[PDB]
Amino acid sequence: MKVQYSFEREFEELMSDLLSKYGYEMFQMDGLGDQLDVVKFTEDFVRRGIIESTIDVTNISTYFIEISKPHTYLYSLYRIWQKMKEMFGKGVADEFVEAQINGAVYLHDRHHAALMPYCFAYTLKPIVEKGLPFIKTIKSEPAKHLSTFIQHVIQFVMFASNQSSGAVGLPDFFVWMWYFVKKDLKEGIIPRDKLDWYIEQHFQILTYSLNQPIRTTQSPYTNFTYLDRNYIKAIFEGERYPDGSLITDHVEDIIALQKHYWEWVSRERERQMFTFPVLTASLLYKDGKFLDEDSARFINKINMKWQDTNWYISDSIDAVASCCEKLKGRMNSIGGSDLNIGSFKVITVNLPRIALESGGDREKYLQILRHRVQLIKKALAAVREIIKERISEGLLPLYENGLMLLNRQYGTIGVTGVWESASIMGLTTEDIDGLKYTEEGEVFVDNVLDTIREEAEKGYHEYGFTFNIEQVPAEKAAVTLAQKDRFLFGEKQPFEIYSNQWVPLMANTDVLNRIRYSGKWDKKVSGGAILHINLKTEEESFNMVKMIADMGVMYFAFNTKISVCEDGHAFYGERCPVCGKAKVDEYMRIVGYLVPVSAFNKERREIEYPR
Amino acid sequence: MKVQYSFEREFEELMSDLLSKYGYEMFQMDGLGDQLDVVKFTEDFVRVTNISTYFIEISKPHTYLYSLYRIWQKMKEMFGKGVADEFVEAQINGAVYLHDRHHAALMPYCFAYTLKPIVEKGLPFIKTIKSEPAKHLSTFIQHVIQFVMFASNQSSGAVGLPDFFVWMWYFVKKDLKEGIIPRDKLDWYIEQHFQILTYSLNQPIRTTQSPYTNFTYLDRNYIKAIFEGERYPDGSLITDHVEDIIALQKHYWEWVSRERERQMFTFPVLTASLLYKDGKFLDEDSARFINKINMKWQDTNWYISDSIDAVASCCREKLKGRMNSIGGSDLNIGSFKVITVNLPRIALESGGDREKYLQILRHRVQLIKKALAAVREIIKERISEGLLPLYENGLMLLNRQYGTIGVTGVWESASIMGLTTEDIDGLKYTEEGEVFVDNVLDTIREEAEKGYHEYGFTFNIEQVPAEKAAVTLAQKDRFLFGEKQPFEIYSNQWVPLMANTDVLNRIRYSGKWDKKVSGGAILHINLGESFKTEEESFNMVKMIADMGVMYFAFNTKISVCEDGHAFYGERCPVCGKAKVDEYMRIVGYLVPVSAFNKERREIEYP
Ligand SMILES: [Zn+2]
Ligand SMILES: [Zn+2]
Repeated sequence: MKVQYSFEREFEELMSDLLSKYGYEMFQMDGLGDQLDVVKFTEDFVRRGIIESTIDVTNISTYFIEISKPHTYLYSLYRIWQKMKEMFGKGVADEFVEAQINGAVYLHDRHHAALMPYCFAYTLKPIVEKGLPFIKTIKSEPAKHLSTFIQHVIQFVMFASNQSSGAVGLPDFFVWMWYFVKKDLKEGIIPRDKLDWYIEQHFQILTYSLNQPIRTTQSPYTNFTYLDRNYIKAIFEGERYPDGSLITDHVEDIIALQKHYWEWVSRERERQMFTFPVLTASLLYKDGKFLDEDSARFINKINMKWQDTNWYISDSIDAVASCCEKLKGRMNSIGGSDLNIGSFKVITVNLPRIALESGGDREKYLQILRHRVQLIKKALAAVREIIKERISEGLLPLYENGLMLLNRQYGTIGVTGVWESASIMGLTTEDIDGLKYTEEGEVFVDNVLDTIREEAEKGYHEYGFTFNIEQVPAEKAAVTLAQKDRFLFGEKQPFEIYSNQWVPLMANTDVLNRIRYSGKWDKKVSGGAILHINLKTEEESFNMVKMIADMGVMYFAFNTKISVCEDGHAFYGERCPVCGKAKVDEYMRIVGYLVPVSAFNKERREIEYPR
Repeated sequence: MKVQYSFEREFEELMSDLLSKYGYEMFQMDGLGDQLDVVKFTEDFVRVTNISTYFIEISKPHTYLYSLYRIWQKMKEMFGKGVADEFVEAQINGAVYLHDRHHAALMPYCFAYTLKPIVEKGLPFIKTIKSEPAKHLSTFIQHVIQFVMFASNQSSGAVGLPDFFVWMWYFVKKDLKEGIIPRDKLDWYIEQHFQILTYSLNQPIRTTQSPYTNFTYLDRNYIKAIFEGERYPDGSLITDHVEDIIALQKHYWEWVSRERERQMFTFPVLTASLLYKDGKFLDEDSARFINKINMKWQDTNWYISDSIDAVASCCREKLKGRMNSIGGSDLNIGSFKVITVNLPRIALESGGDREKYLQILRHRVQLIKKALAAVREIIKERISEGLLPLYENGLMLLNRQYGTIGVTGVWESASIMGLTTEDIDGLKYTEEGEVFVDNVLDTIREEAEKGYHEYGFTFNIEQVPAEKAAVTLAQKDRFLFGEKQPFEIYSNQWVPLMANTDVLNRIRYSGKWDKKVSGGAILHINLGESFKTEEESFNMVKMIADMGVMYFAFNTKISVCEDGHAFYGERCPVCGKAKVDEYMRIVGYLVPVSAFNKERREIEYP
């Protein structure tokens, strides 16, 4: 049966031509093949469970999310083409569509691309002050008590996760939670002899709610930040609680509450392992010292158990000063995005493609790169115009209620496969300290990133909004791009998956090289990357941390292999110390946050070896 | 651009034939026209609602199309191609109405749950984390909210919680014992949790509509009968705490009546279930209580029953127990799917010939039973595929779910047949009309009862609320029969809500016919004037119960201001601002009329 979708003739001509040029397998690999066939999709979907049971469970709620993704992707691609045609001409639009489809670029959350924005790290201030104004079918009063505050936070997170594609960050959670803890303590709502119990009960309610998905089999991606004293002071200078008291008058209370959570979390994993919220600590570090060494030592000590917190290092708080037109502030897809910073969309450049296209010619490579990045900037501009259209149509209330801020969102140019690009270029080698870039290779990466940065900087004056760069997690992109490239270039592309760190996670190389590379290149993407290392004592750990910080790494973590039994208890080894049963899975940091390897491998294998 | 959906050739041929027979406008009216064009749909939608609604609405035509196809396949497997084809034609042309059709081959309709499994096991249907059973009130409430939200995405209709207060009391008492509640703030603490729960159930996180939930005030008899032998987690006997549970239920009803002044809201829909026999309430205290509290907003529905036999020892093979789409469904009773017969269509097909009407009716209900059987088989397949964990974890029980034969437009049907009139006490059925309605209902009853031995499961009947069906079936019939179908909308009450007729006629008809559909109906009466005293209200209630009416309510017109306060008149006593809308019970639960009529005129005049 033939169902008609109504497109402009030129777009249909474009899609037909692209089909003739590239073949159905490209469209299939892009997600615009048999996936569009509702019957095939459904029939395949309803029997995934048997296969899962045979090889290794999803429920019906996943069906209703997934069925339409190909269709809303097709729509999004079309609308982006339209807007780009409007803004820059048909040539550019056609070029973009071709690049997206053939895999020269990777449009992130493409099924959402013309409908809602990517991500944001929120301040809860408007939640505390206004309640839930974005829910228009009932007027909700602002929270007066801790329980109602926790409720509102949970509800906000769930609401926001359906108005955006990516992370819901809450860097100032504990700032606002403290207020209600103290308020309820004062009014005798909380019996004093039950204070810590009351706090931990609310930690538990929130944390578990953020790991208990109602729809689909995955919770929304959330982040918590341990704000050091420097950050609390800089961010909340001048700000007051709803009782009129100064927030900066309560730095110690906030630090103490944050500390309580990090301790409670470390304890709780032995009862039940969980992913969210992803934990980052934001520390100001200058001239060989932490400016809040108490907090740094705390994070250092507490991390010894699970290494479940990511280290954010900065040398300045200028970018966040008095925060509560050129945009500054860190944007990172994994964690550590500064308060009131986000990205409305990421479009990634496939660097290995350029390697294959260039045939080892670095000058040609850089020309191609520049052009590609300019194209991406144009697409990001179109997307932004589309989001503004959606805001105007009353479809995105988070913008209307001052929670998501469009002028505080970057347009992001992503990169993936730096290593693989260099390798195809012939600019990598193995010496005594393991796998590494050749000198010429380091220079090449320098050039790639400096070029991208140059263009990103030009973008502000070109388009009116700020661009950033990120080495994206690319859980799916890293497979699909490599697949498209293999389909196009064959044996010349020998990699099954492209990398998302400057040197591959599982590379046989010296830690010092990794650290050095991140030290060189993290600043070029303004901290839009992560160094996480698979692996002494507390002071040895601290010395390592200081060392890594001195070397200029902006965001990093150490990885352990966290065993879990069938009952969910976290431990190390093959034997569970709580229940006595055997390890059956592990949690690890694979792209920057802690996940079960089994879920990761299910996902990877099912997008890498389909049908 | 053309996008191929891969159907069996016989189905493609069928659908092409039906398109040739009925026209693109019939398909348009059915939701299988331009709605399938993603681009058109998207650009239409995009010009209250937010983006989360888009992602729900976009796929509905497509998953309806799939569900129709899959049901066709199953019916063909079970009954042959002919029967399958017949059902598809009947669904597309409006002779029948498959409810929640976008979900119909994917997940079941509704259930009234016990929270016992939640109290004892936690959230076992959420399998990516292991959740300990709640030890305390805050976590119990959390778990209840989470369960409601999870369940609302595994089913199409109501999530009933008739025994909520039975289980909430345990945790109240427990936290009070262990020093978590400071005595002096006991009622504040209870009410905080009433607030968190209630508001959560009226604050949509996705769409502009909350899940449909129900609460039931269980009288002492139902509490005793349902929970005989059952224990709380401390080993104490539930029936040892009847008075504490009653007090907690009373506390909630009093709290909600008071809260509406601060902010109006719809959910949970409130029902009071009372045992009434030989002219008296067996728990008169509860009766007088509900009667008293209803005086302000009339926000509670009266469920009246003459026996607790159906619910006896329910905690602890023809299915018995009340099923109702609005409220009052008995604990651990549900329906996996409703398919409604368009009675007006039969009237129009019959030409006024009642025997022909009855032959057609019987045939069509038989077809409906076949379709229900096929849907049930599909649900079983979904359970086997691991897709519906509420069945796996014993919250939803397939052998406690009816297949439902719905009816709508009884009145309009009788009207077209020439069987209604008007005299001094208003619009009404003639004698022949009443006999006719008896015959219709009795035919459906006969077939429902045959169903059990025919298909291995139990069938029920409901006069469905038909919020959209009542419009669309009338539109399809209008399209097919023109001036012969004079009604804009079919009725969901034995005599239409806005018909000018004596109240005694309504009560009498409900008295005659509620029993024939085993309580699968509602009588709700727009109030001329408010009741002048409690005793009067109570006399009216008792009189309604004496006549055999099984589920009923009185409607007030509740004003709201722009800030959401509930009151009466034109000016807000709270903030002084002007009335901007009204809450009323239109199909049986309290909603804003603005949204209802928006929704209605939308489907009436696209
Ligand atoms: Zn264990
Ligand atoms: Zn008011």
